[PDB]
Amino acid sequence: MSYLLTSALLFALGVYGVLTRRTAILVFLSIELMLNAANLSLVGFARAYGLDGQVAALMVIAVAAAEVAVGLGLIVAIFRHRESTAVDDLSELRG
Amino acid sequence: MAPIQEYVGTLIYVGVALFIGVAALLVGALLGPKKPGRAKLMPYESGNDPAGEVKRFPVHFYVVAMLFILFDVEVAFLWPYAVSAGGLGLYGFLGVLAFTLLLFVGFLYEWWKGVMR
Amino acid sequence: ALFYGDRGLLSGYFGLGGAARSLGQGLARLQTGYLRVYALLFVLGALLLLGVMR
Amino acid sequence: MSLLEGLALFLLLLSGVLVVTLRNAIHAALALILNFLVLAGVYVALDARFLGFIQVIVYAGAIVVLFLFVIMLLFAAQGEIGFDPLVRSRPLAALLALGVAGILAAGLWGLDLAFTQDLKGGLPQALGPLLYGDWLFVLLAVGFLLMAATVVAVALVEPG
Amino acid sequence: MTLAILAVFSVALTLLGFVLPPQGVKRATLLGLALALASLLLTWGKPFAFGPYAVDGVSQVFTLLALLGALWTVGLVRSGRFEFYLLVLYAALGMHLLASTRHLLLMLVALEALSLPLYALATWRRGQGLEAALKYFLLGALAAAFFLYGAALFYGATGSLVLGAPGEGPLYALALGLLLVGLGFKAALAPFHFWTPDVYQGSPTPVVLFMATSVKAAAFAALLRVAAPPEALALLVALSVVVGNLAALAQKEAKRLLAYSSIAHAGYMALALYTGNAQALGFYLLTYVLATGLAFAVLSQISPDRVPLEALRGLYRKDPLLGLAFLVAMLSLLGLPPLAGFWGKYLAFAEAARAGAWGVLVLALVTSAVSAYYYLGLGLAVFARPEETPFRPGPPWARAAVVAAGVLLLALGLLPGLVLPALAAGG
Repeated sequence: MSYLLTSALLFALGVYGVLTRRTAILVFLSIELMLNAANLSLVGFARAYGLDGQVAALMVIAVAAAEVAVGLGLIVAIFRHRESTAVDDLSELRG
Repeated sequence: MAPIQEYVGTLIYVGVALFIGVAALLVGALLGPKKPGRAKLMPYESGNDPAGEVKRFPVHFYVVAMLFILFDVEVAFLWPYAVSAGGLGLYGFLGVLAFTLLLFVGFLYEWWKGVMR
Repeated sequence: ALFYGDRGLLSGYFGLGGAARSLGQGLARLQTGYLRVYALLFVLGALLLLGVMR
Repeated sequence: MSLLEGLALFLLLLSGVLVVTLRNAIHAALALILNFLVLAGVYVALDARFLGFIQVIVYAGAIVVLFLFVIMLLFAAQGEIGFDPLVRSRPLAALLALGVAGILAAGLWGLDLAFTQDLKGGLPQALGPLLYGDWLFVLLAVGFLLMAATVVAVALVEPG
Repeated sequence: MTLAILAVFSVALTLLGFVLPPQGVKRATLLGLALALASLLLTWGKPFAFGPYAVDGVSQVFTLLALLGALWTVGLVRSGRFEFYLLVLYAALGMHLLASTRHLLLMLVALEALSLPLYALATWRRGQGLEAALKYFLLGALAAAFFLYGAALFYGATGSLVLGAPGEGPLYALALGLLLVGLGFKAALAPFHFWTPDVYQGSPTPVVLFMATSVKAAAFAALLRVAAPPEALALLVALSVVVGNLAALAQKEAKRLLAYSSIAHAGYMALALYTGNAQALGFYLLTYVLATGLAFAVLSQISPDRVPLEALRGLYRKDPLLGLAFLVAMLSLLGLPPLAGFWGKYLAFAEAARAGAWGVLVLALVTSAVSAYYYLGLGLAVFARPEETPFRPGPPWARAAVVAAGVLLLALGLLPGLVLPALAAGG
């Protein structure tokens, strides 16, 4: 049970990272940490409910890899010619 | 399966290896003249600019690494079929064949487009 | 006098419409355009929902 | 258990704190790799062994390797450039983190579960029939997703 | 066996584009989408399940809507990159998978498969487009993390990852909330709405057409599977509709204003979720998809990058049919009789009142009357004096598409007792 609470804590940590980080890449890293917290909760509940959460987390890892590929390609495309990645540098779109 | 005792032995193995590595680092660091000089600390190649000022490196390495993560996910999925094979029969063979063919079509697209770029 | 009073009543109706518009532009000002701002407001709304669920 | 289990959980939490605190991107990534290692060890302790091994291979071995490749191509290690500091946002972010932890803690509080099932080790020997089978359709969807991700990134960089 | 057609065409064209001109690849994509739609029609009343994949009335109706939106948005795009069609095909298959399953994890995989190609399709390379794509990707990955932890808490509260399981108290409520966060962000409900104005303003107008039709359709299809509590539903609807219409009042740009209007419309559709009738919602979404596709096809004929409000003016004098269809779309999005948008609105409100949510329904109606301000400032502006504005009066392709959309709107507004009888099993 301690594992599920630890996963919730890691989720909160990744949230703090996403909110605090100035860099898009470090935001994405905090998101990956959130994903792995979810995977740990899944593994605990798979130990509880019979191993299906294991295959679940496996598919999750695959999905995470795909989305990491896509998001890093996007990050590179946006900040290859452009200077420092700081996401506050893009404020053109306003209410 | 296998007992956890071998995994504890694995932990022991790692602890022993790390301890030996730290011992080697202590000997190397402690036994030395220790005469720092400005030119000695200077990176390389006669005054400045071994690499000097160069803009961001080619994305070729990024492409290789991303390719690698995707195909490593592929291999990670191929392993459970590699172990549990005879029981999954022609149906499991066909499912894994479909998975492999999808990711190989992705590879063929990225190849006929190529990354020398 | 009653005519002018009716005119002023219609003007107050206009004032109510403008108060609605002002509220709307304050809510549009809520979107500054900074992703950090958008994400903070997002996490805020999500926690609000999870609390309301009880 | 609890002796070394508490140790492993403290290591996980500290690694997360580092990855979200440190302003050096390389240092944060390294903290995250340490996190993934401790997490795979916890996986093994939780009878999920193959999943821990794939967590090391794909996530640590491949994913954050690509991350490191990206941040070494685009230096970015000293992230605090172009600040727009919004100092008021740091305590608000800490507050939102504490709240998202507390609501989950409330949802999981007073919650006890039957953690007694013979997973037999999360070995691929026993995971295969689930993956190819009940999860075969999800597997095929994942593979299609991966192919789509390849084409997406390829057309996404593609200078022309 | 429509998913089979979709996957076959996508995988084949992936390599075929090497030997085929992008025009031929576009023709092929159009043919495949039309063939999948024809199969959906011929399978009307033939629910088909293989794994967690399940085709029922909901799957049929909502995938029909998504296929229509994809066909329309592909018709306009003439770029010589066959990848700009590969991504649309991928997104279509992903939204079909999203609408056709109850498995939470397969739902996540389908979500990623449909969302990733849109991030790339949002790149006309205009500087605002990259900002839009960045906000979209970051907020989307955050919501994916939240949905995944909700699925984990669902697997915690019950032994399966499939919806419909009995469910616990507070923990099940927590899991349901963590799933609802992601689902509403994808449905542009406030207070998760912030991404929508920026993304609609930054993305190319035909892409925004594709989004505002197919994405919203599939999102509400997946929402109907959740057992959303009434208090949470009330909060979402109130905030969404209020903020949407109010902030839309302040908008100077057509795409951003339409984004806020779409936030308000998602707030409206969330009422049918009280009962989850899905016939009312199927009809509502049919009407809304047609109207929005029409409006955005016209906005694409005007300008792909950005269309200001004044650009809409003189549209009648330029093309009378286009001005009239744009007016009809504005009215159907306002939800006024005798239009099918009104019938969808009425069906959603009837589901809500049947659920016994009165104050929420009243607030929704008040905010909908507020929406008439800008709905009329758009529809009626068509008749104003033409100012300096780029205008390319479309091909017969887009002309006939817009006209057929408006005609279907008005016809199903006058006689909804034709199609509405078959949004259930389909007799």
